[PDB]
Amino acid sequence: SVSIVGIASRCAPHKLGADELEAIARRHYSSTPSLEKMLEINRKTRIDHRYSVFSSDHEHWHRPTIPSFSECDSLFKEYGIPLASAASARAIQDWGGVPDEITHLVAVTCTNTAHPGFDSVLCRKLGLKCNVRRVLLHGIGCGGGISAMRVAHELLLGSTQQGVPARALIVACEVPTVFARSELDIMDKTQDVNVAMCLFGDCAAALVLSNGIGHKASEQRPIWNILNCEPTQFDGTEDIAHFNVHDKGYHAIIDKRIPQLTGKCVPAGFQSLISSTPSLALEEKNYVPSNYGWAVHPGGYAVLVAAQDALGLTADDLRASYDAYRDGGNTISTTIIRILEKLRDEHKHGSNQKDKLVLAAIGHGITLETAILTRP
Amino acid sequence: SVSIVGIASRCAPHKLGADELEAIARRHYSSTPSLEKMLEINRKTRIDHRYSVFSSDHEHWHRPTIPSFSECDSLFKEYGIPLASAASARAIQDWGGVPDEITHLVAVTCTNTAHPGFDSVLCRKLGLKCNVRRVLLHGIGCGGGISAMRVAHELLLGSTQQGVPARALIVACEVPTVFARSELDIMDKTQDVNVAMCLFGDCAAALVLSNGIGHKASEQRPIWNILNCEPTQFDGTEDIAHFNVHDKGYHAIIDKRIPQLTGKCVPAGFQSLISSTPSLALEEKNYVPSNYGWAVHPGGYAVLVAAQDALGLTADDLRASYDAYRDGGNTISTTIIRILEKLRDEHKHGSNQKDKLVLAAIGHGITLETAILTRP
Ligand SMILES: CC(C)(COP(=O)(O)OP(=O)(O)OC[C@H]1O[C@@H](n2cnc3c(N)ncnc32)[C@H](O)[C@@H]1OP(=O)(O)O)[C@@H](O)C(=O)NCCC(=O)NCCS
Ligand SMILES: CC(C)(COP(=O)(O)OP(=O)(O)OC[C@H]1O[C@@H](n2cnc3c(N)ncnc32)[C@H](O)[C@@H]1OP(=O)(O)O)[C@@H](O)C(=O)NCCC(=O)NCCS
Repeated sequence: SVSIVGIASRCAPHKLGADELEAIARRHYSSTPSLEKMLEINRKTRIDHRYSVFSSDHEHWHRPTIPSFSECDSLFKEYGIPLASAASARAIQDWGGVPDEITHLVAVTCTNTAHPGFDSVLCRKLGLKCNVRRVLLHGIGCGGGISAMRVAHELLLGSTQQGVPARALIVACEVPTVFARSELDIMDKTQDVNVAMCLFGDCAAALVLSNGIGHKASEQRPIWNILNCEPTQFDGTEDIAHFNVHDKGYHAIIDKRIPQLTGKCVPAGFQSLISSTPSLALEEKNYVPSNYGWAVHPGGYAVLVAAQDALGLTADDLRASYDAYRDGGNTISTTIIRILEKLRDEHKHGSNQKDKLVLAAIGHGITLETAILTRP
Repeated sequence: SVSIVGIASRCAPHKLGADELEAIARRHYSSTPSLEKMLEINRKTRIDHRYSVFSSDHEHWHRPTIPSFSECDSLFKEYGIPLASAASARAIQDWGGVPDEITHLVAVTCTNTAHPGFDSVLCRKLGLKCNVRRVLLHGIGCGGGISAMRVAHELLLGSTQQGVPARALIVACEVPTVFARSELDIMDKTQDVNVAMCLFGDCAAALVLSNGIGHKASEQRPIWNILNCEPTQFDGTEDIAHFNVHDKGYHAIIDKRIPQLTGKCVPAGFQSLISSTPSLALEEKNYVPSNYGWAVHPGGYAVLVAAQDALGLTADDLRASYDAYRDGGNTISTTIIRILEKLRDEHKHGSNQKDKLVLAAIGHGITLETAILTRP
């Protein structure tokens, strides 16, 4: 089996509560209908705390000009990469192995574009071996954590086929608040309310996966085994979510139809996942969502609610997903790892969890990424 | 074994010769020393033909303003994606299988950033199945073709581990001429000569790979088997090559030290590759470059020469690499596939080639990507 053997996450350090966002908005823009509507919505997201790499007194929030794309890149390098290094180091510490033994690095972000990519820098910071096998995923957004898991899972199975040890570091790093000034400016000029301003926060998170070959005493035993992962792209959904490039960074388009789409896509993806899993596809009970633990990427509050109802679950089933959302908001590709961390921590402290766990996240496409994890 | 079973490429249709580039440059810029130096270098690259998606009368070459990043994205969608669709379709045609049986898609570009990424569009254009397993690689540049091969190779071994059929479509798509207007403008303003203006052309290319499981009569037999792929990142080389984001796209920095670095990195990477290949690592003869066929990404004319001399090879050994460079220039992640295509075509027409073939490409990092292919 391929197993998860290390987990860690690191939210940015500075709170970006509703009062903080309002202060930023009103500092730079006079009252307009879109500004007032955004601020009203901002207080109703049911997010208690979001985090930014930028403190309230940082020039990012006070400067009169919108950051150039080059500045946005430099800010990601300055603030995002250290967050990623820390999360990665901590996941390697959780694993217990040595950086030298990492054979694969699978990285993901949708808040930076660079050549070389941030994964290259991370190899140096962490002291990974010169022949570590890197993949930097692009284009997927909120689907990215599970996507990285899917990719790493199969790469590790490939090493199992060769009979050699493999250990993958998965690293997700997102600094969406870098683009907050640009988004505010676009909202003011167009008067199109952009709820991205209300939902997103900064975070990095990491996993270590193992193919179980060449296990050493220093290594943590499997936390979960990864049984199967399956993506689905849905026709007729292209316009639903976009993160489009422009002169001052990326601009988010978040269609109001996402929660309703979620309610239809998630159960369809679940059925498809189970159907594609030979060890489970034949028994009828395996097609009942309540027979599994669940972790759902919280694209927004209404996304959790839509998934919850459509799958026949309770809010308590998704407690860890609501908790992650409430304390950190939507941190894009990192959120699913934050939720896994919460679930792991609860189990350590005595919680009763089911033996199978389903991960699900809606990403650009529209794509649904899923995975099934099992208790060892 | 994992095998290559389909190959195709498609350069853009419009020639961008020395006269054409000079016409474009002088149309928008009065003479300066850096302009004259660039144009002088341009006629010495030993590239006979480069191609652009933009014809001589296209507004891209006549507009008085520099394209915004949003326009650059739209242009890639308008011109790049069709190029990728055509190359992909042709590779699938070469393979002979059904688009529905493609299990994995591994895509790469360094001339577009989008959410969803261009791979998502390609799935729809080609009619790939809803659960096709996509990866869009980022951050690697000229290393990208071999990088995609490395990733696809391991993913397919992962399916072999599971005992199921796997067929990967690899697609590389590069439209660097989209950024030519921005690059010209930066060169005028800074007076920093940018040889990127002289080297790069537009192209898409594709491979189909198979893990050999569930082989159908309709499918082409292995062209090459992929034995092993090995990347190396070299410390102390970070600033040697960068493709950095800014308001109007990406800007290339091409250090004069690249050919010198190539001459050191390639033999080192070759030795590492063989050392890491169990079926070859023991015999002394296997560490001699002349005992293999070679395909080297032509970063520029001087890069080919540096690799040739350092490996003890002749220009004739690298004939297909020089040929690809001469007719198409540096097409970034697609060039290595163009060379494989040339080598396939020559062999089909009766040429004598060696049993083993090494692919090598210098990419951002600085990274060297390598692969060893064998005749079935
Ligand atoms: C934003 C959100 C937290 C608001 O929660 P709520 O107040 O319970 O939701 P409501 O249905 O009451 O919406 C309240 C207001 O928000 C607006 N709103 C909701 N989603 C919106 C979107 N995507 N864009 C613009 N406005 C939106 C509604 O139009 C409504 O405006 P009104 O008061 O003028 O009628 C909730 O709608 C949500 O979680 N949406 C999903 C966000 C999403 O798609 N996330 C994925 C990002 S990739
Ligand atoms: C550009 C190139 C084709 C020129 O070929 P050449 O004329 O045989 O090479 P030379 O050494 O005679 O160089 C001629 C001029 O080009 C200039 N030049 C070469 N490489 C350069 C670079 N990367 N940046 C700026 N100028 C460069 C030299 O300084 C020299 O200028 P000078 O005539 O004022 O002295 C060749 O240098 C080359 O292939 N370089 C490598 C390109 C590269 O790094 N590719 C990777 C892109 S990722």
